[PDB]
Amino acid sequence: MNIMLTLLTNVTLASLLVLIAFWLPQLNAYSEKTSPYECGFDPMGSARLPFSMKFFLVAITFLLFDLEIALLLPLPWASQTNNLKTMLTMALFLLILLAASLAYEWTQKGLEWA
Amino acid sequence: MFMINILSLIIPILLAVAFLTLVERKVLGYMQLRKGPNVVGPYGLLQPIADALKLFTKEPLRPATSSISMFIIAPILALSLALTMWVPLPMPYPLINMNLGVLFMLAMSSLAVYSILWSGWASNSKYALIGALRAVAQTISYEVTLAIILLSVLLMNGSYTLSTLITTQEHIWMIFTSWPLAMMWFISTLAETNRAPFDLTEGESELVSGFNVEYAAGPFAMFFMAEYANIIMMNAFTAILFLGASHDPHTPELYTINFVLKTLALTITFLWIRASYPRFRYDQLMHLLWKSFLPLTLALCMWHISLPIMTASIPPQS
Amino acid sequence: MELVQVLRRGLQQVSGHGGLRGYLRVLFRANDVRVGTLVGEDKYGNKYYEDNKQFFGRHRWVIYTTEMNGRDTFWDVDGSMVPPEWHRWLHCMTDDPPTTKPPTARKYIWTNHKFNVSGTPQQYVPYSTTRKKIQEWVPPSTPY
Amino acid sequence: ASATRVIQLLRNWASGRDLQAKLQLRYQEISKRTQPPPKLPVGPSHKLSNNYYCTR
Amino acid sequence: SRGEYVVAKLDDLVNWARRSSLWPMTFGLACCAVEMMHMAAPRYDMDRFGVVFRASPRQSDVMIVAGTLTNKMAPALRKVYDQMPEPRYVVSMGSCANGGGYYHYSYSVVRGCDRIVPVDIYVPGCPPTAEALLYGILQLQRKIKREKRLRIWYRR
Amino acid sequence: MWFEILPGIAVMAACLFIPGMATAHIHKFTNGGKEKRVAHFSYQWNLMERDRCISGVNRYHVTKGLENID
Amino acid sequence: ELSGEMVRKCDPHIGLLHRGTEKLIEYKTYLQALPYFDRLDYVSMMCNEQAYSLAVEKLLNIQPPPRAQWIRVLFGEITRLLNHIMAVTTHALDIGAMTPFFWMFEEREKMFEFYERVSGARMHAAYIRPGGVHQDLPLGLLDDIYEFSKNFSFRIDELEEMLTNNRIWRNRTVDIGVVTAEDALNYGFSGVMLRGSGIQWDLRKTQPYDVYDQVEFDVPIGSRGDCYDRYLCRVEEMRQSLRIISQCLNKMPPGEIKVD
Amino acid sequence: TYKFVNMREPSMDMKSVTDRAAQTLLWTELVRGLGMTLSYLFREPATINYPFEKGPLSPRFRGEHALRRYPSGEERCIACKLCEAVCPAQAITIEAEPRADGSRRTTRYDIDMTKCIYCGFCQEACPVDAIVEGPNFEFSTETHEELLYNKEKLLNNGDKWEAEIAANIQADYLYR
Ligand code: SF4
Ligand code: SF4
Ligand code: SF4
Repeated sequence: MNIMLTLLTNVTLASLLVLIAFWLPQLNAYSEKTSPYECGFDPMGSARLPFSMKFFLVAITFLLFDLEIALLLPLPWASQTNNLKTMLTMALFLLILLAASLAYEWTQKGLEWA
Repeated sequence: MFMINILSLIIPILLAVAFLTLVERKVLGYMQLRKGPNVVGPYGLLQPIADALKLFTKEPLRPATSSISMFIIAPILALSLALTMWVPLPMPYPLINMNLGVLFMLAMSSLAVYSILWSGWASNSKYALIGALRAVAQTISYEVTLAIILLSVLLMNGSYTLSTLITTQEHIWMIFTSWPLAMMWFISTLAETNRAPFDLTEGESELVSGFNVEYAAGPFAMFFMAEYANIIMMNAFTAILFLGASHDPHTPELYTINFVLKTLALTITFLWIRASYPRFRYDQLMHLLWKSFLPLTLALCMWHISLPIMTASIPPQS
Repeated sequence: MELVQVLRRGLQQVSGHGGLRGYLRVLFRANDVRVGTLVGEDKYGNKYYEDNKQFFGRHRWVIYTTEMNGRDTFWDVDGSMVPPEWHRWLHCMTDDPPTTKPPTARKYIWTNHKFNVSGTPQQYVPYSTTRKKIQEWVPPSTPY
Repeated sequence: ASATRVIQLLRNWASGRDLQAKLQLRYQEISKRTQPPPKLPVGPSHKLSNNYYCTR
Repeated sequence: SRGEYVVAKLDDLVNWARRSSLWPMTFGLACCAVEMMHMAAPRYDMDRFGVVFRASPRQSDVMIVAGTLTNKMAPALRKVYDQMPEPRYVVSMGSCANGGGYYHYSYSVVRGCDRIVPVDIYVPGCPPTAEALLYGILQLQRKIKREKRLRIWYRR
Repeated sequence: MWFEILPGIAVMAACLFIPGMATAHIHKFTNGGKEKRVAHFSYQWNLMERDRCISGVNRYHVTKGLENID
Repeated sequence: ELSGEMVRKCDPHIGLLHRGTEKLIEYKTYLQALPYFDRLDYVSMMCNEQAYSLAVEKLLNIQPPPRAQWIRVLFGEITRLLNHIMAVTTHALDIGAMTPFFWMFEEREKMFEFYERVSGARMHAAYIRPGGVHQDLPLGLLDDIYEFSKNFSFRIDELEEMLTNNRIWRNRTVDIGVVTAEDALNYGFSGVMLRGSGIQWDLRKTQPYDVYDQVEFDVPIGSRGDCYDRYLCRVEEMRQSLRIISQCLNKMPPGEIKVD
Repeated sequence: TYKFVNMREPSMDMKSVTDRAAQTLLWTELVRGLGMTLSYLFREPATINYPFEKGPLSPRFRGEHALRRYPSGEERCIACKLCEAVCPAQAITIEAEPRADGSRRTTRYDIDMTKCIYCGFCQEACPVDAIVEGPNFEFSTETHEELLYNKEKLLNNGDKWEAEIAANIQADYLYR
């Protein structure tokens, strides 16, 4: 419950800072001031228009790489087993497969953008 | 008494961030043949207070196109997580002692990213959207390498418990055992905090102000405080992990001092790098982290898995 | 080692400004605590110092008076408070202080230099200095 | 410069050169700010004879 | 009274913070912007006074109009000024931004930024020296020091 | 010169030294002048719970030695 | 027009600083139009004066005195150091390298008072006028210029230490903005934009003016046309300017500074 | 007569290749730049303590304008109006009348510092050294109207800075 207390205190402190920020200063708002910033000129299109990702494949593969990182996390405890041969072979197998996937993506020009 | 401990871990950290702003300014100045803040207070010691008072007395503006809820939630998440990632740090005794504090730090950093994302998205500006997408690309590039390097260097620790790091380094710094991993981890921490040669989320010279371009007064101060608190916390993590310090159980102050000095040295090196190199292009950042680190991180992960088994030096589980 | 010499220089800087109180006074007014030879003092109270050991640009400096022309200038020190005769020496237009080479005395030269009085009631307000060009016709006062 | 020998050695090693030789800050090698009065020369047309403007 | 003393002390605290942490926006139009860069140069070091050149107008406190304000540029300057959160100040640098300078009688030059934005400090010169601009900014700090914003509120 | 940066570094050093010392002193204060006992595993927590009952005052820090037996 | 962050189309909109200089010149005498050129390139002022002065002198069918020409070249190359410092440091500043900006702008400050000590203005000196210059060099100016140029070489080498071999700087500049030699000529490029693509052309060598035919210097030539090669050309041009400045500081002739 | 930047092939000796690989992996040039800026850290900063320390200036400095007077105390300005005619910004406005003594004295001498380009052409054209750009450069005002100088403003300025203006003229007039 101590971690919950710490989280609550941090969140409350941050929200109190927000409250003081939004209620201490003298506020004078008008349409021009709150307009979006586009380096002094009016924006052409909406900022909510599609924004193409030139590294989409990199992200989709980062998904599986994060999966492999999740698979590799139990390794510090896995070294405490009596079957060190099998454990080591399986860990090196997972790492080799990760390297092979990275190599396949690299050679087939997947890490490149556009 | 636990609430007193929470306050004694949050308020001093905020003061340290405030004075780290001044320290960075003065270090950059003296490395640029200049003098940092030197008028406001003796040797500029009152500059952070003036900055904070100005920002919190400055009118905050709510953009007309912005989604208010996310626009306000993002700064809170950033600061709250920046203050929370100090909870498990062993200095020498951690406030909250977790068996898996390291994974807690990883998860807390992963969540903090959404602050930049939502701040950018909700800001509803082209520059803010570009900054948010750059933050996404940045976290795509470093997260895997960060986790792999951390796992490899913790393979000699025996567990993800942060306190055990002090014991593992009781005779020797772990940097003498994994200095390539130390270099890659340092660069990954630079990239993570949106810091030197990796200041792409903000991009002062390319994106005006990045994701926080539409933020002013208080919320901007909160994002700055969160950024610098993350800087200090990540440098503290680098200190405990590689630059271990002696801990006399009867005089914890010895460790605390050694730890603080090492963290200060690492932060000073962060500023040193900030005032010495040009900025990367985030395409080049992703290419570096995916094609020079990641293969090497995988190779060193294999090496640090095989080494304790081949040398009969597996660290204890407990 | 020479660190002892550096600390000795620091303590000498403390002593030179007339004790710790003077050291703090010069610290919080000019943000500089180094001592220099006193070239001279103008009638307004400003004191001009010199130290040729410093690099060009800091070998001459002025400590402004705390009161000038009925204005409290303890903190509101202004760059226009330097009288014209010391303006040459301070800005390195000459190597001769006005104490050594006095300015030529003219009766029309102000006997009391005034700082920038913008924002004060003594500020300059522009106006036309010529007289009215066309004179209107004054109607007679007698009826018809 | 008013830099100690240790600081000067550290600066020279970090830079890799002898900085105390070609200091950027100016101390005494500058020209004096009160120079003697000059006497500029006249041009090639400052003569009292054979100087009609139609020839130049 | 005790009320005035607290308000006066609070007003001094507010004024001191604003005047000692002035954040001009990186906004330079012409020749005067080059001399503005020399105020941030090591010799004069505007950062030494707390004056830090932020980029976004929303994170700035002063707009230093340094250069000619052409007609094509005037709407851009106004919108960038309007996006500055209050309290905001404008410092006119150079005779071009003061009253048109060399290009006063030009078909495409605004005769001073005063016709577009309210100006607090006018810095004369073509270009004003880096000290002249620094003098104007330090004069702006004094002007902020004489701001009785809360003190008037207590007497409204 | 460069030593003018030192005051700020020292202030930050004090601000970062406060957390650690405060935590250690609070742990010693709330655990009877001893390091706060860690309970990484259930065996350690069971030891802590038994110690609490043995103390009789519902506090684990107070330890009863050979004087308690017989 | 950006597809993500790839630049599909780049449309420069200019005229935000169009002050009508060319129209205003028509209403003012030739002397009154000289200060207008100081404001055209406000990073390289005295070079603009020289170009206008040469044009007027060519129409006037007059010749500036020998000493004035050397002063036009001595301050012509000091002006080149002013511009290349601004050109390189601000280029690096926009990339992200902020530190070299402050290092060189202190030297840029030292050269500014060279302008001020000879004319009375730090930037717009209006010193080079049709027929020579305005005033002769004040006593002790040549010595101070020598002292500055003596140590300025180290400043360039310090600049190169931070950028020339930095892999981050090379990644940001190598193979960026490559211009072919044929395209550069057709598009009207000149100066470093030509010599960065290998084109051997310098107007001080092929068509010398003033006493540029009496000074010796090397023209740096690029090989790939990218930003990095043009960065090396400008850095080397600063070094070659010091080579020219030393010759001007030793070949300064006696005489008047205005056509008699 | 020309030089090749770049255009330098690398040696492929195994020692040279190993040195290049060490540079790539251990970041030797990055540490080199780090050492460069660290050396710059321990230098003495070039900052001057303004306004207590002022930057170097010269007698030829062109600053705030001022109307000088003859040692007798009388104005030197004899309303020849060529300072107004030479002014490239048309900042000077001059009106003159025969004074009560019958001399050429201006009734209006107005210069808007908000239009002047600080060229000096005025002080160079004046045949009696009346209008002179003085040494003052810190005269910033809070309002636009204060920069539209009258004849009274200029005369007052001249009387205030005369000592310095004279000294500068004496120091520089031989070059003019
Ligand atoms: S005032 Fe003069 S220097 Fe400044 S922008 Fe205008 S023309 Fe250029
Ligand atoms: S100031 Fe000089 S040039 Fe101008 S009108 Fe008077 S006498 Fe003539
Ligand atoms: S300095 Fe130049 S612009 Fe100003 S009044 Fe004199 S001649 Fe006119």
